[PDB]
Amino acid sequence: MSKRLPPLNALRVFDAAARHLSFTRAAEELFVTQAAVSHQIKSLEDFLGLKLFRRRNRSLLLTEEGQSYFLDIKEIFSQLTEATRKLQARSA
DNA sequence: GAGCCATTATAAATTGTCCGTTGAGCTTCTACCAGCAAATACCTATAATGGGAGCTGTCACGGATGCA
Repeated sequence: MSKRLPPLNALRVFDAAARHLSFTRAAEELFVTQAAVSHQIKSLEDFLGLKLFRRRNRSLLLTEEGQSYFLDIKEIFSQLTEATRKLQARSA
């Protein structure tokens, strides 16, 4: 069974969506456009089947459907960036 | 009312493709001395001096053939 992992892009914008509280401001930190955020939520939804946020006026709140899947994203990028540091540091 | 999340299109990116090289290691093909097996030559000095070798066991016409 081929292990269909989540896309390499939807995960990082998902962490900055909660911190920045705004989707437009979530794109300036990742030097991308705001339209790229909505492109990747659907592809990752194929595995989840749960909606990631609940709409609020001029605000972004947390829903339990996507909340379970927040807790298994923020540690992936932490260690891989650490991983980049280790080879780079030992190379020097 | 204006900000911000679903839609639509495209090409830049992006990752898995067709083509080649190569040191090395494994599987053939060849040959050639060793060496033993095999093959081939040569010599033997008491004396020895003419077989048939089993016939063939018989039909029996014709047409020549060669003599006398």
